[PDB]
Amino acid sequence: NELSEEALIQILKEPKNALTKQYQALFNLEGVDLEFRDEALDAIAKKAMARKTGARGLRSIVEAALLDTMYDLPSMEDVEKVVIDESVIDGQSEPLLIY
Amino acid sequence: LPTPHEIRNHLDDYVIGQEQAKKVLAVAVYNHYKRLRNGDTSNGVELGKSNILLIGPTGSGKTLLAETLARLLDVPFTMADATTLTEAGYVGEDVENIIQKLLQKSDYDVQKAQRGIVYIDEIDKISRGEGVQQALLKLIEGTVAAVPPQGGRKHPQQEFLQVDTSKILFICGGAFAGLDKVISHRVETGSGIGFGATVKAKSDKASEGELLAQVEPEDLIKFGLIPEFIGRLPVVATLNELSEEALIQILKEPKNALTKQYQALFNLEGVDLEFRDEALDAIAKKAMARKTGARGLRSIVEAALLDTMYDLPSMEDVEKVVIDESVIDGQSEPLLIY
Amino acid sequence: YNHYKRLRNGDTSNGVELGKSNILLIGPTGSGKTLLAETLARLLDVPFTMADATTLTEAGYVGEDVENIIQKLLQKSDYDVQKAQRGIVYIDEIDKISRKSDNPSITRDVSGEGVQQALLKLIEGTVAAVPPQGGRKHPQQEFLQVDTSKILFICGGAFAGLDKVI
Amino acid sequence: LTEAGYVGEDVENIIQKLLQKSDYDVQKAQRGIVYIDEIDKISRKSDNPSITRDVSGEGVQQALLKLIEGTVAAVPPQGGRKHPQQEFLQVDTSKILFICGGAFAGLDKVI
Amino acid sequence: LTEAGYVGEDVENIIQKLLQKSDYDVQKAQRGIVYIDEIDKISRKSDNPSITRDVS
Amino acid sequence: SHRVETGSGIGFGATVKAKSDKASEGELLAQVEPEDLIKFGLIPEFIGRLPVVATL
Amino acid sequence: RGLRSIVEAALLDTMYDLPSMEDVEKVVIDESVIDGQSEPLLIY
Amino acid sequence: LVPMVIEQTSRGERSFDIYSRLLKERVIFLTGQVEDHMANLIVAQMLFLEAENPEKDIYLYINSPGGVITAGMSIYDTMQFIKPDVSTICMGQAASMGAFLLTAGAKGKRFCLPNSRVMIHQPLGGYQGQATDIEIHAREILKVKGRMNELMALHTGQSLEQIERDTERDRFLSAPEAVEYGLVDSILTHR
Amino acid sequence: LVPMVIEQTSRGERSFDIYSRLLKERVIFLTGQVEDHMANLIVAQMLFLEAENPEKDIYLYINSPGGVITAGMSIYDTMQFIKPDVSTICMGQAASMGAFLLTAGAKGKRFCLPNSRVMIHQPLGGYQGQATDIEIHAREILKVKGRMNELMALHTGQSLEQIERDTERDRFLSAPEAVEYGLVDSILTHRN
Ligand SMILES: Nc1ncnc2c1ncn2[C@@H]1O[C@H](COP(=O)(O)OP(=O)(O)O)[C@@H](O)[C@H]1O
Ligand SMILES: Nc1ncnc2c1ncn2[C@@H]1O[C@H](COP(=O)(O)OP(=O)(O)O)[C@@H](O)[C@H]1O
Repeated sequence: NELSEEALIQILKEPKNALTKQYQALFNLEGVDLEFRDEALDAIAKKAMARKTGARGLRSIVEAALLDTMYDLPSMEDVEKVVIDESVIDGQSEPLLIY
Repeated sequence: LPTPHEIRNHLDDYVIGQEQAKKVLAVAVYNHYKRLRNGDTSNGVELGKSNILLIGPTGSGKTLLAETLARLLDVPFTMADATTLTEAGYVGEDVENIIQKLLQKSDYDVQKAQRGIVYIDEIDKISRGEGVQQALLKLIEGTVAAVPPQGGRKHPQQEFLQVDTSKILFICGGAFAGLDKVISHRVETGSGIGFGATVKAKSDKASEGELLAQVEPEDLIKFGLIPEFIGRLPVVATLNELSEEALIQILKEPKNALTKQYQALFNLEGVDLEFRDEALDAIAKKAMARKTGARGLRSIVEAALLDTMYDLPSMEDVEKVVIDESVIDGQSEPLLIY
Repeated sequence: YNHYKRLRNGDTSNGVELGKSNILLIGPTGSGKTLLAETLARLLDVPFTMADATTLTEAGYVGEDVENIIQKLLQKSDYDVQKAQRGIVYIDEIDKISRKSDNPSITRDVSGEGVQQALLKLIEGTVAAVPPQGGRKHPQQEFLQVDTSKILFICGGAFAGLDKVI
Repeated sequence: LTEAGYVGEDVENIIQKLLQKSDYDVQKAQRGIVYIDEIDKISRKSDNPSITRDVSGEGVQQALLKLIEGTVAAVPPQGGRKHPQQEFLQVDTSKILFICGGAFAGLDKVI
Repeated sequence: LTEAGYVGEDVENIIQKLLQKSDYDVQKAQRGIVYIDEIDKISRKSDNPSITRDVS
Repeated sequence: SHRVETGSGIGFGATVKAKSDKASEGELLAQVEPEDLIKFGLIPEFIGRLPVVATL
Repeated sequence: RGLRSIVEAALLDTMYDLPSMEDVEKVVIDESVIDGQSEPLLIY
Repeated sequence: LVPMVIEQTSRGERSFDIYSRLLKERVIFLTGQVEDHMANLIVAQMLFLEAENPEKDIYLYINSPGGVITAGMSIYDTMQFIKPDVSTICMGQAASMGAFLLTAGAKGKRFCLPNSRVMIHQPLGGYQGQATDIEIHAREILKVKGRMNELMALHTGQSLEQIERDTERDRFLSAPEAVEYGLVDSILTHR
Repeated sequence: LVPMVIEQTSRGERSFDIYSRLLKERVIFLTGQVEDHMANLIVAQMLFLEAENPEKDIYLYINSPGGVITAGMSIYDTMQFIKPDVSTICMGQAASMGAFLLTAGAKGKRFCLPNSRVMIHQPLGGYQGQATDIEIHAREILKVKGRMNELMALHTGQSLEQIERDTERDRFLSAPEAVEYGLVDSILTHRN
């Protein structure tokens, strides 16, 4: 059967090779923690349905939101953790940073 | 592995006018190299490859960005053309040959070859042979490729070297000229022929740059790209255009600038070479007329200096040579100093 | 589970032979059809490989031959026909092989119906000559005889438009 | 099976397989039985003009015409041990029984 | 010229021919010139079923 | 020619190109570019390695 | 060949869980099982 | 004979008539005397475009010496009913019914060419029969007159009294005069 | 009937109409009595060509005996509105309205055949009804007369007084006389 919006949200976190875990692992090895809030996860799934990209699109949506921070995170120092919210998903708001 | 900021700094010296695309390439290529740096992946979670998709006009610097990265971080680099694969016959043999070409520069080392950066161009052309995309997507997925070691008259079937393309970064460059219209129809007013419709095709091209930045998967499927292929290219970097002013900068600002290259050849000859500011725009004007972007710059200057290069060795005691806009036009001959 | 049990029947205390049962995964694109095949290779003990049906073509043409499928399965099996016979195979994009609408057959479809006619004997089980490595079918004396009777096949494709038919 | 001079397998490969069962004994193979499945597949596509060469189809049928009645087939000497001194085995198929079989889909419409 | 390992020819022999003219002196050999006539003839072609492989 | 051919118009004020002055080998090969050579079959990397082009 | 498909569907559920199930000595299939309304009877 | 135009896109090439090609651009051509059949065709175009996209604006080129009043109301009501803003551009001329549709366009999206002529007049009608039936039809047409004047006053912004005196007899107007009167918003002199 | 023609392009063979084929080359045919229906067809052709290439010129071939002013005036405003220049060629004849569109073409691009006849006259119309209505319609047509003469003087370059006197009655002008009057610029005698 075809995937649903709620199923896409589950795919973001429940799978062993979940996209959230992959990006978190990339941040964790760098030495900075990463956290994806529930509001951000639901927004990401909606964007995939809005663009009709589907399950594969999850990588593209996450890439845009973390594009700015990934570029500046190595240069920055004393960053204990990064947080993403629904506002950051659309792009209007800047990513929350924890020192 | 230099930081994303450092990668952009090095790219700025070699390429200019693509700062936005450089950031996308820098952060994306950094993560892939970081993934290779952390290739051990002791944890169960396995990081996924992020393939970049370059969308820009002809002669905008797509290819130059590929090899420049390899020069910074020594890794094998190979180029390919989608048009070559349009035949759609025995596509498997052609795609694995790309790995064989990469292995030639990687000393036929699977580990070193896996870290190479592959580049492809003219992707828009295949969009509509549809079959090539079906086979091409498998290469981006990451699959083992059987390649014979250093050629060889004959070798056992097992002897063939096996390289996994899962760890290779693929950059599928392209130039989607007609995609701008599709985006305007979705973002701007649908009308394109009425009185109210915006048909102000001044040809300035400034608006197209911002318009291409709003590229989404919806416009790609309209162009003919299959959704499966689009999904494997999450990262997208857009080059707007090379401006006439920027073309003047490209002539002299880059490290291995065209003027510096010719000056070096003339320097060993013993005669100084000079280019006036008016002369630089003349080359840019001729280059823009050709519509080949920065590619035409080499031909224009080469033709301008063809005559002097032939006769200047015969001339003796020539202390210096100067070039002006008239010389580029061809009406005049460059000044000679003694 | 049945696949492994069939291998366990090699003793053949009883003359009855356990015939295989192939699977046909029909689902929309992006539903994890390809993912299911990749997630099995991790635990699968027997050789497993993946291919694309679109590339395959009828014999005697420049496109491809169905016998090449076994070549990929031999790579994982270390080119050992003994163990390769007990492997599993996955064929993606089988939907494209469907016959075109109202074809008079004068066109002599190579990408479609021709591929199906060749696979028939392959799936049911028959000795298939396999080139040693990356070579076209030709008078070359060296050929690998691999029996597909025990090589299970799982054909997965997205039959777009089938919903309207149903 | 395909017509000679093309990528597909040659018709003579059948005699080679029969020899393998006979341990490359021409006498045993010459009196062996052969079965050809899916014979319906190699059929002209109801196109008598024959504008294009049907190498996999009509070409196979034409090649098979002389084999069934009898021909001095050529095959590798012994398991393709080596190319030097080929001395391709000569096998007469005049006494080799052939049993073709296939599912002729659409024949009912013709009858 | 043909692909290596075939009856036609090997590309590497071109360097050996240049040495014979210069008496195998690596110093002067590097300063030699090469002229490959009929270069267009080896232009890429599509695959042929009848032909075993496209060596050229 | 297919790439640099402007085409002949049909109107009264358009410019008609007769077969006599259609084109010639001279002045046509001079406008050769790497893209056209690739269609012939040459590898793009090979063309890039040959910047100097002498057209007769 | 169609016979195999019919039997596979009927025995799909039992084969899936019968190995894990304990103290099961025999299984019975009836006409209702072929229809799919009922599950095959399990003998313990 | 309408000419055929070829539209070239990545998917392929399609052939369309000149009117259908412009229809893709949300351009409807109102021409000739207004009637039930032509008006029904315009209505079908409005609904079709609304379905394709209910946000993009629709353009309407008006060139007609008026026509049936009932057919005109169908077009006017349809424009207001659908969410998309319907722009109106006067080409050549716009008589009583054409002018009513012209000024009925969305506020700020009403245009007219510099040499266009706009004429407005009261409704025209007639009935033959018994005196009792005449009184019925006379009241009906008078109600239509008051209703049309009220609608014209709303879009133009002129007072109802001013609209009544002006529309008692034929009043030819020019593009600049229409702007001050309120029938149109601006003139499209050049691009 | 209209004869079909084949256009050879890399995409494949394309069967075009004789008029549609010329429309692809930015050629518009204005033939017959000018009316609202044909004018909207020409207007659509102009707008379509503007979108394809606003830089390239458009060639309008005028062979007609004239017609309605309102319909003809919608074509004049369209030509001036669009950015591309509209070249006008006179074939056979160009009456009052056909001549206004002919002279309305882009400066330097207006052409006329050597044997073509260009006739210009003042607007003609009529009304029936009460005296009050006659005054309204009489004033309207006179304003149109001044409006048309003002524009005609602008393109031709002649003074308004001269145009008014010359257009008081039917005046036939040959191709060379039209050049001096200013209606056209050059005569296309033979292809060069
Ligand atoms: N900023 C720049 N500095 C120096 N050279 C440039 C710059 N931009 C473009 N070029 C030159 O233009 C050429 C464009 O090549 P390529 O990217 O292959 O063309 P295309 O993108 O059309 O395929 C390069 O070889 C490069 O030398
Ligand atoms: N439940 C799921 N969890 C994670 N990924 C999924 C899931 N379902 C589908 N996918 C995604 O779908 C992709 C594989 O599907 P695809 O190869 O497009 O199927 P097909 O090619 O047969 O249409 C994978 O990249 C995977 O990330």
